[PDB]
Amino acid sequence: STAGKVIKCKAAVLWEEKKPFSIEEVEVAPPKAHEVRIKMVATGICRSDDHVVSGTLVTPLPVIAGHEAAGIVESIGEGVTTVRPGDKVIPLFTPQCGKCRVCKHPEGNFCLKNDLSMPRGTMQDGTSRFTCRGKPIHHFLGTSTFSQYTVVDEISVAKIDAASPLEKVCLIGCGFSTGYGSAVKVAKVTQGSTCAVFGLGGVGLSVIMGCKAAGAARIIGVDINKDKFAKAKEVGATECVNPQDYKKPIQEVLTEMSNGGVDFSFEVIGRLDTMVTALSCCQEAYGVSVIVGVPPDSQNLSMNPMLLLSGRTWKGAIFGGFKSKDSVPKLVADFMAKKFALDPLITHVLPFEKINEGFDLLRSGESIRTILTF
Amino acid sequence: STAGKVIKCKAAVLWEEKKPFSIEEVEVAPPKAHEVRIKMVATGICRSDDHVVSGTLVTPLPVIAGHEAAGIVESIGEGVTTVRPGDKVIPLFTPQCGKCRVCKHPEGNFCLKNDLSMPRGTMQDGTSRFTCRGKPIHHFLGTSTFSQYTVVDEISVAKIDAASPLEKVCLIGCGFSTGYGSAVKVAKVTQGSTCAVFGLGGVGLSVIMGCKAAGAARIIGVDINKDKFAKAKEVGATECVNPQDYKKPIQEVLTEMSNGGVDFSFEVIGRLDTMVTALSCCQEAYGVSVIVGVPPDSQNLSMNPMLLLSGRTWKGAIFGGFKSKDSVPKLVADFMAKKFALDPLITHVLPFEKINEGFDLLRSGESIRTILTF
Ligand SMILES: c1ccc(-c2ccccn2)nc1
Ligand SMILES: c1ccc(-c2ccccn2)nc1
Ligand SMILES: [Zn+2]
Ligand SMILES: [Zn+2]
Ligand SMILES: [Zn+2]
Ligand SMILES: [Zn+2]
Repeated sequence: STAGKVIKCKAAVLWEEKKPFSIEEVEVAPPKAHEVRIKMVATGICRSDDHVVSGTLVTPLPVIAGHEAAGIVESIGEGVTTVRPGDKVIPLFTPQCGKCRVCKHPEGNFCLKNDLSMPRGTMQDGTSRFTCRGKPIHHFLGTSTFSQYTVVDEISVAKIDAASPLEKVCLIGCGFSTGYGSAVKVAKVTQGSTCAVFGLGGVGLSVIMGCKAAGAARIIGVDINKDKFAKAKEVGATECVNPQDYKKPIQEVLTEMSNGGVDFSFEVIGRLDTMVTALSCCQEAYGVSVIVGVPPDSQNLSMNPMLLLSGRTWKGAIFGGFKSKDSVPKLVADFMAKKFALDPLITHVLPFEKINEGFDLLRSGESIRTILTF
Repeated sequence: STAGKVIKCKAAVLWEEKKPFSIEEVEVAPPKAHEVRIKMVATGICRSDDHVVSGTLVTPLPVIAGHEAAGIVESIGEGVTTVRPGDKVIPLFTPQCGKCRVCKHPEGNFCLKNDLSMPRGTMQDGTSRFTCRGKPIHHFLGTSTFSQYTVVDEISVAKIDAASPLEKVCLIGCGFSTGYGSAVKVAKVTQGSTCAVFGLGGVGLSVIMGCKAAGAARIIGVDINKDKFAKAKEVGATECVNPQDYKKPIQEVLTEMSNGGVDFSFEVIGRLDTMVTALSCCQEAYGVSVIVGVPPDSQNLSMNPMLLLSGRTWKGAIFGGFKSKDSVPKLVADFMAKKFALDPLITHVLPFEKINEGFDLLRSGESIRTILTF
């Protein structure tokens, strides 16, 4: 009934850097071949969406940002085979074309069809489905979820359980999957292991959850904010450490605590000093450190390569290591089968029109995750 | 007949830093409990032995250095079960006590009984078996192979094929195993893969050999010295690249050459810039870079953590990843079963008394490996 026609709707457009989002009436073109138009039901606010505002995640402006979300398919273009009008879906900010050597690779997930490396802010065909009073508006990571309606390429969407609570499983579009995958997939945490998690916001809590699912015996939470500790223990942390309580460097504290270094450490805050710290506190011979967050305006870090020469392994990933379209549905299936709870991560829920408020909660540190509802 | 008594023999003592070795008459005490006295048959000259001379590998002086070697057991102390008078043996500069959590760990090989981390320059019991005119002389890495005779702890020795040519299989004590393991064990090079090897001295040639054994489809040799290229191709390299031939940075050249990055890269030269280069030239999503050499007087390197956030894996090891006592005999068995040739690495052979000459060949770059014969 709206199929094949322009939809007039509201979206949160960022017209310029360092400005609040403007709720604007926009037009959303019908989906072309192999494109999918989605009515949004919920979208989380992620740190990476704010990097667009700060200018640190360089991408074309004006933009409709947002990339952690869920909704319902409104319609499909020619040749779409993987979703149908009515399906519950999660947009995939990391695509899975299934053809490139990354998608072919049994370990790789950073599909070369991504728009993160060298952002164009378009659909795969190099155009935009968005206008604001006839002006073109750029897409973001092929998702653009801060809109009542969006069009994504088929390679950027996954069909999920028709019975999922979208207001919750939207977290699987970024924050949860990223954390949880870091443990379960990238690091491959083993049973009886000792883990250390640097940063206890939403993505850190999700690492803790993955470490617990993997059967870690000790999960050491590390953050300078004490108030973060209760929820960390509530989701699986055995102990919590505030570095400001100590007179010695924190990697020494953690090495002592773990009788000569942890099995797996995770940097989830995105700071250069804590990255090196995290690597050092893991056991010199067989320790693994995983880099989860970054600052997209990153300087270089400075590290001593002897930390690696003893036998350490240092690594990062995007989207928790997960091949996106393959994994998103099983993660929802797991939630549905109650293998893990998402409610501990949701601290604030706001209507979409109060997006700017939600970003204030994010910028201030007062929320773990704000979910916006359409 | 010498069992249980002091042996008077010659050794190459370094009395002070930055000095030539002095061939001195020394006394070698009989082995105590769980110690093994070995008559040396051959010893290679390694870059790490020279780091002792430069003062960059800090270890107590005066010292008898050397750690890549083979010989014949002269006698055994009380309770030695793993070798017997007459056995052909390789001293293990990385021990395998078999008890510590590293030796227990299915991936780790840097046994915590090592004397590399915080060198004491003793036997495990904290004493020395060496005197020079009654002055005590320090051990080195529990091996001290620049001596006609040495005493090692049982955890620092492995019994090998009674039919091995010791003049060749001595390379398995460091240089070969380190290179070969880096490919086969640490990186786990896969079939059809594209590999890049930065540095084509002895340890680099050994990486090439491991990559070929693993079934790599492309092995790209990288060195600034053209003269090194023939022997690289002779042992398995498909192509060779001199960065001085190019007008653009070498990681760009290698990324282009490999259609968007190599599967596995290896830094074998020990330079901070080439370490970062090596990591960058591997494929962003599933690339692995392995650090093989170091400079023990190392500054920090400077790198951008975004290189890891895409999906790269960065790692180092000691002794090629190999659990030493477990692996040394099978590596000799493999040589004996002709699964790989060691003669391509041996460019110079000298009597032990011309040790200083051999180090000159090493310092100058004129040899790939000098073997000293007793
Ligand atoms: C934690 C860490 C990273 C990211 C991320 C990176 C790129 C694009 C979008 N989100 N999100 C949460
Ligand atoms: C290549 C790279 C490293 C080493 C090494 C390191 C520590 C002690 C001894 N040898 N040898 C050859
Ligand atoms: Zn792909
Ligand atoms: Zn995100
Ligand atoms: Zn051990
Ligand atoms: Zn060596």
